[PDB]
Amino acid sequence: KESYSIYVYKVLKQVHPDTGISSKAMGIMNSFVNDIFERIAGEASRLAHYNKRSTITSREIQTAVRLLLPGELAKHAVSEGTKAVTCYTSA
Amino acid sequence: SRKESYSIYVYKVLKQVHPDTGISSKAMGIMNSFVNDIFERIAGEASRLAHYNKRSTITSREIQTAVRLLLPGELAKHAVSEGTKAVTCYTSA
Amino acid sequence: NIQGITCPAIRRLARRGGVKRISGLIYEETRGVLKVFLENVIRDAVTYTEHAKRKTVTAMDVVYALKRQGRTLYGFGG
Amino acid sequence: LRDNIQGITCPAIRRLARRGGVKRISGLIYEETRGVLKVFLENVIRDAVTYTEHAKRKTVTAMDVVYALKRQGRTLYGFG
Amino acid sequence: YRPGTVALREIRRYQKSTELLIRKLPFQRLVREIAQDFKTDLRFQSSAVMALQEASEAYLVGLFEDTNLAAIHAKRVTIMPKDIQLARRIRGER
Amino acid sequence: YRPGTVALREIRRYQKSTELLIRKLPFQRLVREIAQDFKTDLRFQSSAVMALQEASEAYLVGLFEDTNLAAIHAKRVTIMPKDIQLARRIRGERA
Amino acid sequence: KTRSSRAGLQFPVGRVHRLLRKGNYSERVGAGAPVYLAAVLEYLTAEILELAGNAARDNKKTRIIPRHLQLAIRNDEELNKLLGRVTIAQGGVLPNIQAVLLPK
Amino acid sequence: AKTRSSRAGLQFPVGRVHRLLRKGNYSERVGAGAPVYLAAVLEYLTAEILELAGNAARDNKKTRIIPRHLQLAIRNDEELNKLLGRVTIAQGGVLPNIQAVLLP
DNA sequence: ATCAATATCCACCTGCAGATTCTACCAAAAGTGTATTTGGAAACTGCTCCATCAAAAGGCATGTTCAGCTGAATTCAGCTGAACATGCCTTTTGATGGAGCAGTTTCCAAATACACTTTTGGTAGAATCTGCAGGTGGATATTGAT
DNA sequence: ATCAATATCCACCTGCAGATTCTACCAAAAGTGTATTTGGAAACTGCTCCATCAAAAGGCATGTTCAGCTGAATTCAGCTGAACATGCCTTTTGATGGAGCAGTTTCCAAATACACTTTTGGTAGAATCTGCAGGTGGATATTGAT
Repeated sequence: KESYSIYVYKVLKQVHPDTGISSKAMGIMNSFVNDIFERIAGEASRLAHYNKRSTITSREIQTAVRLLLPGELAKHAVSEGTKAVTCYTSA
Repeated sequence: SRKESYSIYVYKVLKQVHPDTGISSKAMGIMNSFVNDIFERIAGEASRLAHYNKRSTITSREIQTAVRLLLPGELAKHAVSEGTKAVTCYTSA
Repeated sequence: NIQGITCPAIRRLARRGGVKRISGLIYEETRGVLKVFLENVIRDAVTYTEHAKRKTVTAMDVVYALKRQGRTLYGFGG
Repeated sequence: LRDNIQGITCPAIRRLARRGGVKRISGLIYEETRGVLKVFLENVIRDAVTYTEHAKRKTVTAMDVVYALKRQGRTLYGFG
Repeated sequence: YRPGTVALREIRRYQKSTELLIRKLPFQRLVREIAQDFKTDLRFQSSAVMALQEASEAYLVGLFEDTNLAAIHAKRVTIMPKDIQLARRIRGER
Repeated sequence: YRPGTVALREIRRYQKSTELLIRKLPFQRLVREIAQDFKTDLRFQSSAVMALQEASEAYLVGLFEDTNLAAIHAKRVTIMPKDIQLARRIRGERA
Repeated sequence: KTRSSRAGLQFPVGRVHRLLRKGNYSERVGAGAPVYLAAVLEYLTAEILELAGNAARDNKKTRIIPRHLQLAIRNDEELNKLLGRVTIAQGGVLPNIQAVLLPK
Repeated sequence: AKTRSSRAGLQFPVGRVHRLLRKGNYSERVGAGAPVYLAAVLEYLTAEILELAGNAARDNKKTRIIPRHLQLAIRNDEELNKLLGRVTIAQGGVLPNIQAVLLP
């Protein structure tokens, strides 16, 4: 029965607190988060499968993300990826 | 390292359709990454179909729908033909 | 019913498409073409449908087919 | 290694184009084609090499080139 | 107004807008009609007919964009079937 | 022979054939050079360099097929940079 | 005590980790994977949303609508290259009239 | 003591296919029917190419099929060509065709 | 309309490098028998989905009038193809060193597998607000004429 | 170039309807905590496979030459598509009704998963076989100027 809509709204209220979002637009955002989800994850799975490991680690998601996001988006994506894994390792 | 391949089968099939004829090495290679590419197309689509219709088991029914999705026209028809007749001639113990 | 697609609505399309001057024979081409496009989406959709044993073709079915044709579409599902 | 792109000769290009069914070829075609060829390689290899150094290898394999090529949707049979 | 300029002011009239430009109904029946050649007794979510519309039109604005380039390329300003058929073989539909 | 016909039996000379048409070496040197901008000390399987050859050539023959069509479309017979630039924007390579 | 807040995200590391094994992408998922993935989706999400709200707000209004999304994706070189084969329904196209079609 | 390929009269491996199916993670459970059907569809398609290929081999003078013969066989069958529409066949060359306009 | 000036075939041969077949394990199907999910198979909500009606509206179909633009044909200049002699560097064949892929063992650091223990996220009302639809009014922006 | 008349917008205003946001609940996930398992990381090392190098040979790139034929630019006429204004009709819409079917539950029969123990099928070279690459030489079309 679920969606990501809640989260997209949290993040929205970080980058533009005074700003809101149409419904049809939130819909656009949701099938987006799922498209990217699916893309990264699939690529991770191929990487597991090619390099014969039955476990997907943050490392796969990383290589996947450098494969799929173009230019500087991959750079920053990889950044906040590893930053969240490090600040997670701590607690 | 066991280098697994379909080469035995592709040659069997070859000697069904052209008993007098053989095949290059590079040609056989072409044949293999072809069988794997088609394998992947079919299987993946079958699996998405699984996930879509919320079933955690892939049956022949998916391999079929997947095949009608990927093969164009009369190739899908005959592929579905010999898919179905091979499963039926399989059910008979 | 394909002729339900009017010449002013085609020319509205092409206008959004940034076209300034449009031949006459464009219209029956565009009709041919649109017909083809639909035929392929729909065929795949309806296939997704009667795989689910349904007699109603859902939006999400149309979404999936569109993703297979590589014409991915946001705002109805994925 | 420096500026080896010009090793891609105007007669070998014109062989490509001949296979490509071309009859008459401009002059400025050649470094346009060079631009394009370099771009193409840059993309395949960028991915390839990435597949390599995911595998913690210093040798870039054929299969890596295969995989990038599959990702670019330019699938390739016969090394795969 | 001179032949050429209502066109241009159409171009920017419809480009700032996100309206579907085929009428909802005739479209709907074309959808249903084509469908009817693949399965019978078929019933459509209203939203599916909608998504099919957004898709088909979006696609058509795209094809008109390319076809526009084929014409501009070929000395001209006026799009013709040779233009659409080029865009469709170069795009690799045909 | 009048300009036009060596072109034509070149076209069919090279269409009936499956040889790579860029020389193996200068090619290999380009590959190696470009790669070295992404990672260094990189070593290539000979077959990888081979696949890269087969691919990029197939891609270029194709782009020439399309470009040939763009010129033919535009009054012409002779392929030019604007043609490749079209084929690539329509193909949506650089859009 | 949830692990999203434990990694300082606002996307769900849990729901993501779940979706990950329950998709069959392999048989086993590193504990890092869902964290990282959760992050990359949160970053990308914010990048679109920001360019979007900027567009909305430049275009008169307090909230983002499909037009604002399509504007935001098609003006950023990179986001547009990521979403190159995606149709944003209800989004319209960007303004572009070839130089040649222009008057005098 | 009876094989599953021979149990369906295939000569592609039903067992080995069933394996590849579970060891890919396309899902967590693979019906006993599935690999049979798939094994067949792959044998069929294989036979269709090999057929057009060997035909291409003999009018192209030769006793065994080579990449040129495969590429001919596929680019001449409408359907096969469209299945393999985005696949490059190494050492296969191009199909012969010269635009009408370029001719004397 | 024809030859000559060329280039291409097609047939005809041979020793080889490359399939093809043969052999010998070895790892992978296949067989058996409990041990479970799972996805139908019925039985039924609650929902969208049709199908009308009926206005009223605007969006389309038509026809006229004509400007501008598409094509055809010309002309010319330059530029690309054909041709060839020059000599270069890519290619082949074999040897040499060794780098870094692979394969195996060893065995924890890491993930799984439950059963509760907490808390989150979704649905459906409850409580504001952002646009929309509509309206002059001011310049914009074209347009043809002195 | 400006001139003034058209037609087109855009800005600034505005009350309110339809959404969007906000809140209040609990079934349902996600987190805890424990006890097992297991992959893949660590650590040698066996050996392909890659990188050089050399050397001899031609196979191709270069540079040049030079003329034809093709691209680019203009000319121009006819005709096609834009523009505009009309009269009508097809779509839109706004609930309302009837009901076909998605969507949920509740079980279990049938299907599939395990876990080893058997029983081959398939791989890796080794032992054979034989199309085919390369080479030749007049036959067989193409091509081109008078």
